Amino acid sequence: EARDILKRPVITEKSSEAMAEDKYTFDVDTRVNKTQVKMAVEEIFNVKVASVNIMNYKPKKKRMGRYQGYTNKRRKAIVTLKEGSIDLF
Amino acid sequence: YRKLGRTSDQRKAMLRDLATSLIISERIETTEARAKEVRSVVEKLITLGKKGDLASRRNAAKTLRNVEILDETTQTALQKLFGEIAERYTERQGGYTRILKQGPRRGDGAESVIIELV
Amino acid sequence: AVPKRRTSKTRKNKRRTHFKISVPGMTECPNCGEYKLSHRVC
Amino acid sequence: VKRTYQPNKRKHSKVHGFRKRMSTKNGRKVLARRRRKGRKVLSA
RNA sequence: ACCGAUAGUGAACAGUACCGUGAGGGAAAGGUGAAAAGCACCCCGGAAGGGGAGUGAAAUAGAACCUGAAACCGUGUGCU
RNA sequence: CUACCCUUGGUCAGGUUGAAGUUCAGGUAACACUGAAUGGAGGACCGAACCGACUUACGUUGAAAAGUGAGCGGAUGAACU
RNA sequence: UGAGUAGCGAAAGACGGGUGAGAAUCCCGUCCACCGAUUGACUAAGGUUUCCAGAGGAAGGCUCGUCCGCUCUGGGUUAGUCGGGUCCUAAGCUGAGGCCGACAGGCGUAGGCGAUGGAUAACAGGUUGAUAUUCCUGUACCACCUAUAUGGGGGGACGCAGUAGGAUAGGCGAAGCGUGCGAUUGGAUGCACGUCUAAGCAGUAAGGCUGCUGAGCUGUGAUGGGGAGAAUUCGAGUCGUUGAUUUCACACUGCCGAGAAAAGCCUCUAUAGGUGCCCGUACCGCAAACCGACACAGGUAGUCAAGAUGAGAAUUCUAAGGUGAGCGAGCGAACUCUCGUUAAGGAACUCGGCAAAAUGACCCCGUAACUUCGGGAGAAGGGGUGCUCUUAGAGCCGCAGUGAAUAGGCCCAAGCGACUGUUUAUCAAAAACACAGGUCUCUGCUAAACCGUAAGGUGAUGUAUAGGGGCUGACGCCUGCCCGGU
Ligand SMILES: [K+]
Ligand SMILES: [K+]
Ligand SMILES: [K+]
Ligand SMILES: [K+]
Ligand SMILES: [K+]
Ligand SMILES: [Mg+2]
Ligand SMILES: [Mg+2]
Ligand SMILES: [Mg+2]
Ligand SMILES: [Mg+2]
Ligand SMILES: [Mg+2]
Ligand SMILES: [Mg+2]
Ligand SMILES: [Mg+2]
Ligand SMILES: [Mg+2]
Ligand SMILES: [Mg+2]
Ligand SMILES: [Mg+2]
Ligand SMILES: [Mg+2]
Ligand SMILES: [Mg+2]
Ligand SMILES: [Mg+2]
Ligand SMILES: [Mg+2]
Ligand SMILES: [Mg+2]
Ligand SMILES: [Mg+2]
Ligand SMILES: [Mg+2]
Ligand SMILES: [Mg+2]
Ligand SMILES: [Mg+2]
Ligand SMILES: [Mg+2]
Ligand SMILES: [Mg+2]
Ligand SMILES: [Mg+2]
Ligand SMILES: [Mg+2]
Ligand SMILES: [Mg+2]
Ligand SMILES: [Mg+2]
Ligand SMILES: [Mg+2]
Ligand SMILES: [Mg+2]
Ligand SMILES: [Mg+2]
Ligand SMILES: [Mg+2]
Ligand SMILES: [Mg+2]
Ligand SMILES: [Mg+2]
Ligand SMILES: [Mg+2]
Ligand SMILES: [Mg+2]
Ligand SMILES: [Mg+2]
Ligand SMILES: [Mg+2]
Ligand SMILES: [Mg+2]
Ligand SMILES: [Mg+2]
Ligand SMILES: [Mg+2]
Ligand SMILES: [Mg+2]
Ligand SMILES: [Mg+2]
Ligand SMILES: [Mg+2]
Ligand SMILES: [Mg+2]
Ligand SMILES: [Mg+2]
Ligand SMILES: [Mg+2]
Ligand SMILES: [Mg+2]
Ligand SMILES: [Zn+2]
Repeated sequence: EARDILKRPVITEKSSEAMAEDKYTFDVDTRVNKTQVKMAVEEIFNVKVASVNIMNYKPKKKRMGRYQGYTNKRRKAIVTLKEGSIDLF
Repeated sequence: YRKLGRTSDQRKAMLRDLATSLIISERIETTEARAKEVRSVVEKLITLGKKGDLASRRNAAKTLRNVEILDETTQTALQKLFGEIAERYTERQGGYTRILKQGPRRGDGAESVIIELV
Repeated sequence: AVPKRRTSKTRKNKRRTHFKISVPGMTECPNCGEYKLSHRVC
Repeated sequence: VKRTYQPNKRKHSKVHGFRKRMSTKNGRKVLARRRRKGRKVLSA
């Protein structure tokens, strides 16, 4: 279940500053809670989690040509480790 | 005298601003009618500077704006007028400015001119 | 207040007889070999 | 001037929403009519 | 011995867009070419757009692309 | 939207007037009665916010399918929200 | 076609510098101007990516555009404590059984849902292009976990007005300290700013109530932070005055119209370690992003509330902060509109003094008929305001002294309506409606009346000093004749 909870890492300027501060940003399944996120990270990466922050992103308006629709809604989790680190390369 | 499309107070403020700008920069670009009024305002200020007494200085301060001018020295517009400009025009009897037409502006067709100290 | 009849092409063009612009007043500039408005500076 | 439409999320959903339509026989008739016409939107 | 894009379904590309608090109302919009061979390259231009050169049977078939009527808008002038 | 209502909230710069009571003083056989102070009532008064819309000017292919400028009515109440 | 015509949607801009193919219109700067009980700041609804960065200029922008709430690409919203849910109930909605009804369905008991109300644990500082009581730093608190050590009662719990106080916030002044600055215009050696720091935790405490409560203060929190400042280190937190619209607190007094519920809560039958979910969080927000077809002079709930002047949140100029309004340049004709002035006269204008003018603040004199004894009344009509000096006088100046702005015109008489109030959203605000008061009439309670087919309801958790209906319309004096007809 844990590898379903964690979808992908998020790579941005703000996420990179977070990684400099030992915070790792993941896109997670939109149904899971932050406790599940913490358990999944601990299990997958064999690290210790200090805290997990979470937020939702609404669908964003997007178009190509005459077709206007929306992107997928997102759930973003920021995981603060107390022990260890995660190698994304 | 011209009205320049402004009320009395607006016109007076704009003429003071233009005269002080001309004193600071020695050459400005504006509209023809504005320059044709600014020439009289600026020449009377220069006359006051050539007089150079305390009363003439205070009368000039009635009209000039309070703009600092920065060899790292610093002086006010009134100081420049009663110093450098007056000394340069000690021997000339009027006609301290000249207007040079340049042609219409793109945005509104206004006749642009350059008015400069001679 | 409103036109009683439509304006014919003939009448419209007759009215527009004087609706035109004029070539500007221009003179040759000696040094640069170009043109400018008379009594204006480059 | 104060106009007639003063939007209100709660009022809109409570008066014109799916559950309000479901709650009455005539509301279900509305939903059936819109499904028959092929509407993309059935309710508020 | 039905229609042929104002016809025929409202809809040849839509119960969409849009309108309405809502029930509900409800469009417009088809066609390059046989084949994309959809204009390498040069020139003016910031671009847009053009002129060449090329492709093509044909480019006033260059995509707002078959045919291209009329209203309407221009340029030239034989008579007045 | 609007009319009325239900439940639950909120708002009203400042001036002015001075009801009932009370107390003290006169006064009585006992009450009535009177003056001063105190007191702070009122769909009270003047007037901002706010709520209106009386007059007038402007606007009348509007800035606006009912508005704007200047005055104007109410403004602790059957108030406004 | 009208026609290069009307319009381009309230207003102050100017110049220098830059960018660029192109600049009145973009960026930077200086000066100027406008708002400032707000054109400032913060919540809510509503909108829903409009937010940020880089790039772009076809179309949108009432001009232009190098710019944008527009286009392209990539980003941005972090919570045990904030608001909501895992708590409570109001109106209302719904409703197991049940009652009623051609059908469909209507009603309703227990119960349930349902904030606009009740309960409930976190503060200060720092930081980004875009989030922050959410991230970070420091210091806390709450619930639960692990280890060492059910009935009763109370309460919650409530209106409106007014008054006297305590405290604090805030304002002002002296400069006590601190930081700067110290002036080429005649003169002086003075000019301008700063003067703080939370929750929590201990001690205490003006008051209030009949021991319980209680604003606030002190210390700690804090060799931390923030600071007018000097070149990463160093830097002041003091005296007086005024004083709330905040809080003690609906505490106290008074009044009639007599002012939720339920749960949480109360009462009677320590330390240590660890855990703490979901939803919202971007941005606009009295608006260019909401409702008005618009980048529309309209509408849109609450909060914060500086100085001078003043009774004031009025007036005028300013502070904090924000803004110069998405067409301009000339000219200075008629005419239109909005403003200012005007000889002599002064309503001769006109349906009508319509409009305008005049009055206007504060202080002191003074004030009629009539009256329901309250009023009328700010009746009317008159005086005084500047500045300096002495302690009410003496002086000084102007045409003028509330020298600006803001601030009742008044009187006499008549109709109607007693009065405050209400009305034809959008041509009528009135003499119309209402009204307190009067009278008539119905109604003995499963009342009459009203809604509904009914059940069920309103009347009313009322009971003839009550409820419904008709007419009249304060108050004073009064309200005559006719019962043949309806
Ligand atoms: K209410
Ligand atoms: K919202
Ligand atoms: K002219
Ligand atoms: K009766
Ligand atoms: K009879
Ligand atoms: Mg969250
Ligand atoms: Mg002129
Ligand atoms: Mg003026
Ligand atoms: Mg055809
Ligand atoms: Mg068809
Ligand atoms: Mg052809
Ligand atoms: Mg063709
Ligand atoms: Mg207020
Ligand atoms: Mg009153
Ligand atoms: Mg009033
Ligand atoms: Mg009305
Ligand atoms: Mg008005
Ligand atoms: Mg009155
Ligand atoms: Mg035309
Ligand atoms: Mg013309
Ligand atoms: Mg014409
Ligand atoms: Mg004209
Ligand atoms: Mg015009
Ligand atoms: Mg404009
Ligand atoms: Mg504002
Ligand atoms: Mg932006
Ligand atoms: Mg344009
Ligand atoms: Mg964009
Ligand atoms: Mg029911
Ligand atoms: Mg922000
Ligand atoms: Mg925000
Ligand atoms: Mg919109
Ligand atoms: Mg607007
Ligand atoms: Mg508005
Ligand atoms: Mg309002
Ligand atoms: Mg004001
Ligand atoms: Mg605009
Ligand atoms: Mg006169
Ligand atoms: Mg006269
Ligand atoms: Mg007279
Ligand atoms: Mg007459
Ligand atoms: Mg006459
Ligand atoms: Mg009048
Ligand atoms: Mg006054
Ligand atoms: Mg009346
Ligand atoms: Mg009235
Ligand atoms: Mg009307
Ligand atoms: Mg009217
Ligand atoms: Mg009557
Ligand atoms: Mg009889
Ligand atoms: Zn030349």
